[PDB]
Amino acid sequence: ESQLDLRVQELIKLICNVQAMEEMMMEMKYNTKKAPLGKLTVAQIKAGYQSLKKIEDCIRAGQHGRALMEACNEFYTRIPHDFGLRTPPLIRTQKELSEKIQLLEALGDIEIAIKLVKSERQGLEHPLDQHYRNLHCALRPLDHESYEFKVISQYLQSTHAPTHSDYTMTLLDLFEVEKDGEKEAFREDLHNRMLLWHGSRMSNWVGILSHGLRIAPPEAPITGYMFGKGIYFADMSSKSANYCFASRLKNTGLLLLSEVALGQCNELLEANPKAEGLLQGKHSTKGLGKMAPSSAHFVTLNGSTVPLGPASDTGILNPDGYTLNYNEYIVYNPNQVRMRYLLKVQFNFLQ
Ligand SMILES: CCC(CC)N1CCN(C(=O)c2cc(Cn3c(=O)[nH]c(=O)c4ccccc43)ccc2F)CC1=O
Repeated sequence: ESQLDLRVQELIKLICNVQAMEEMMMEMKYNTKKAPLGKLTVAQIKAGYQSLKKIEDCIRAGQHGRALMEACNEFYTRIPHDFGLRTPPLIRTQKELSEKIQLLEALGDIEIAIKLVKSERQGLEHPLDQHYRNLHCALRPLDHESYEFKVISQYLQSTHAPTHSDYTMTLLDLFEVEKDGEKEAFREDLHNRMLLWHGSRMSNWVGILSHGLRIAPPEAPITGYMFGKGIYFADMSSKSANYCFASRLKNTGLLLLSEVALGQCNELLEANPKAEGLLQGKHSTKGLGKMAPSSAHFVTLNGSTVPLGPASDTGILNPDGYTLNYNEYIVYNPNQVRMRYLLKVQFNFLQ
């Protein structure tokens, strides 16, 4: 009938596509036929998180053996995987837990997406306008010659990590973001307000937009989060772009630039999942990397420090294989976040 800007319809179309959701889950080896995503419940997702913590309990307590296999057997029962020919493998490292956490994470935002897309069937509203309404989050496109588009494009290209050399990033569209209740709840008076990157999977963008960026649930095992249950940001565009998991086939992603009020940072050299306890007054955790932009080449876009620049070495040591190659910012309270811009990104793979 009558809708909205053609670039926003293309955004709503991309993120409300459940067919692509049904595929991303099979690439994570989730049996979508045994448990259709339509009949997804927060109770089953909670139950899977609990079983992951059970699995963690056996790992951290050295109780391998059967107690581990009994927990994986429970998790694999309530969260149906599809490896086809072989027995589903055990989960014996934090990498496997942190991978199952993403499955559950994505499986959570798919519940939110299907719930939202299954909402009002109003005859006086084109379907892409109902979804946009149920999002409760403004998405207004910016001119390609606008002040914001120019600095954000430089932010993307100037902070593409040298070690992420398999793709190039091309800004297809820039939307201004405003989630209802985010400005009014923001710690707008805290210092070190920075425009940082965050990237996630496609299925999660109805979640992050309608519900904001969120603290991990209580039922999740804390060993899957290298710095605690917080909202993770990067100052390197490609570091967040990697987390979009853009495919050679599906080479489109969404990057989010948010205002992050960090305040005083509790800078850590090596990951520590109990990092929130080490705050003790400080307002954020800064994962120190060996390569990052420099304070000289920074600018300020509409109130916030934009960490521009080519980026170089930081002098950061702790001789150990977990020396972050690039910096990592964590906040443990959604009030320190204000979603501000959204980028439609085209990944041009080079291999
Ligand atoms: C519970 C709801 C779901 C909804 C999707 N969720 C997930 C948790 N979460 C995070 O921020 C989070 C992200 C990562 C990985 N990581 C990423 O993915 N993108 C990035 O740019 C990024 C940049 C630097 C470092 C890590 C990054 C790890 C742990 C986290 F806690 C907020 C949230 O709301």
